[PDB]
Amino acid sequence: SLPADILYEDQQCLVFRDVAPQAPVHFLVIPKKPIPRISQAEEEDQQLLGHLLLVAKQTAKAEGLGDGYRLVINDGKLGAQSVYHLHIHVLGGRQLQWPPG
Amino acid sequence: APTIFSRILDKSLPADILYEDQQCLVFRDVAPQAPVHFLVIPKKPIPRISQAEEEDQQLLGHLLLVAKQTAKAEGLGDGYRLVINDGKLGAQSVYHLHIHVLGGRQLQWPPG
Ligand SMILES: Nc1ncnc2c1ncn2[C@@H]1O[C@H](CO)[C@@H](O)[C@H]1O
Ligand SMILES: [Cl-]
Repeated sequence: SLPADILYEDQQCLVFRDVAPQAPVHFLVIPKKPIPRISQAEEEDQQLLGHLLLVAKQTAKAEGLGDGYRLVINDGKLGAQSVYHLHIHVLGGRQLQWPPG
Repeated sequence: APTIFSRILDKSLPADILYEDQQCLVFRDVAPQAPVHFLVIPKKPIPRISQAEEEDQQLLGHLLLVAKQTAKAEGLGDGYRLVINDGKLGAQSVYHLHIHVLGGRQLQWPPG
């Protein structure tokens, strides 16, 4: 993993490639505020959460995902959350299946 | 009207509604992929997340907070998954923005 694997950074968030990718494009959007899980976000996080989704879709465009993609947020053990910090997964570059896990 | 979600919003198609306010509507998915499977949609007919814009920032955050609030109400304390599909490769199918909330079983990886 190299510095260029950070695709985007601002005062609110970091975007970086997943080193265990599940699709030809697979990156991760995280807040800099250490919200551990989406179930523990609060009303004060409204604007931040909206920003994370906008950054996810902006980065998807930058990564050439013009034919579609999937955003995923995992909560807790049943969601298969792998790190207790909020992550938005963005997957693209192949046909995504249904159900989504 | 662009999609069947327009009928859910105007109540001409009866749906199992879990939450409603002036910005969004939450209802059960009629082809559920998990023991709990519901959709959070804006009343503003944004067709796809790739077509959301900066003016939608507040709305988008609100949709996520409503998703997690409703997940709690539905008893998803041991975990759940939120999914937003964009376009054909995302398997979106209905072109009105919606967040899937799935819980009540172990979710697998990869997520499709
Ligand atoms: N009339 C409906 N009521 C609730 N969910 C629906 C309806 N039509 C489609 N969906 C769901 O919306 C998603 C996009 O097609 C799928 O999960 C699908 O089952
Ligand atoms: Cl995760």
